[PDB]
Amino acid sequence: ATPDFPTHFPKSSIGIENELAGLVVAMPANSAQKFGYVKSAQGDALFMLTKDMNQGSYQRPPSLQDGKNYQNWQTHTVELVSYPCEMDDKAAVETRKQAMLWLATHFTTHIDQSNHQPLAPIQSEDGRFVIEITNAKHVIAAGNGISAESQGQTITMTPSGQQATVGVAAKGFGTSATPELRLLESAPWYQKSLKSQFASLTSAENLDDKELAANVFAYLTSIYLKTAELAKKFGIYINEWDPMSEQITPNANGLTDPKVKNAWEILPRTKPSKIVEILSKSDAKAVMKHIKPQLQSRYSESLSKNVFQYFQDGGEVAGHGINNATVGDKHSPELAILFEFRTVPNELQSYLPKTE
Ligand SMILES: Nc1ncnc2c1ncn2[C@@H]1O[C@H](COP(=O)(O)OP(=O)(O)NP(=O)(O)O)[C@@H](O)[C@H]1O
Ligand SMILES: [Mg+2]
Ligand SMILES: [Mg+2]
Repeated sequence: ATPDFPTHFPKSSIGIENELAGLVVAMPANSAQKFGYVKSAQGDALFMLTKDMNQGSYQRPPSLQDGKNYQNWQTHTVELVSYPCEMDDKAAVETRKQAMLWLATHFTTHIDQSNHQPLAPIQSEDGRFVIEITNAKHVIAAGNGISAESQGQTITMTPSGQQATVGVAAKGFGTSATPELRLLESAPWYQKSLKSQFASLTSAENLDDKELAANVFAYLTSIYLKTAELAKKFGIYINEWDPMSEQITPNANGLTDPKVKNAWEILPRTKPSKIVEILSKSDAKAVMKHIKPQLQSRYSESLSKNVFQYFQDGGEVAGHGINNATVGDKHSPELAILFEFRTVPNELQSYLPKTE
């Protein structure tokens, strides 16, 4: 079994995703995404081996007929998904990049001498890295996995196949305290002006934590307003809101549609309703009550009510979120909120392995 990601980090955390070029993985239909992982010889889990983009049904080449059953098997691209580490942990970041580059060289040899065969759980020649296979019911094949033989491909990685995910303490968003927080706050959807706006609205209110309430208000309002902008731009059905009722032609297959995810640029990966927990019951009520007019002064009543209710009932920005991640003290953990960089910016390029 592939170990689950660790959920707790002392400070800000980072994970990476790297889709490989030059090969496919073929597996039975409806298989689990994870088929293995690479760890250090010391035992530290570095990254998972996963199936990513469905490339069609797998057809075992006739010249490689082995009496085995490959019925209903599907071909997918391979994506290497790191186990998160601390953003300032240089050795952990570097070991992940080196282990990914080593595995690409190991894949290059595998498609040359063992094409259309599963990856074997081996140790690297230098003893640094160990492959563990959690699903033996798979094969690795060069190119698109149609031909028995490769085109002598070198297994590679590129910025177009790369993402980075940053986790920070939820209470930090809007404080601009660290370079990571400042990079996240530069997200085009984030409206820092909403912080001072909340303060003006709540002068007569005796709030338990005014600065924290203002930060949460700005973060949530920015997400709710951006969701409404995207639902209108792409014609997305949100709860009971019908884009066709506002003469908008549906133009995406929901919130999880890759082009909708790309429009966020810095994609929230945590369920928005979780942040309410960092506030007192009273402060959370004051924040929530003030969001509704922000939507209603910009969007129709129906779109405003549907976006508000969707996120209130625990709606996700773009499918299954990372909602159990924590930061700070291990004994008294605080909520961490995660963000996916759809395109890795210059500031995070050093966290990604480069073939060249
Ligand atoms: N606590 C954390 N802090 C920072 N990054 C994290 C943390 N937990 C997970 N990540 C990273 O966030 C990403 C998680 O993506 P994941 O949750 O596996 O979704 P997925 O199902 O693989 N995506 P998909 O391709 O749509 O199926 C990886 O880059 C992880 O390394
Ligand atoms: Mg992934
Ligand atoms: Mg991604």
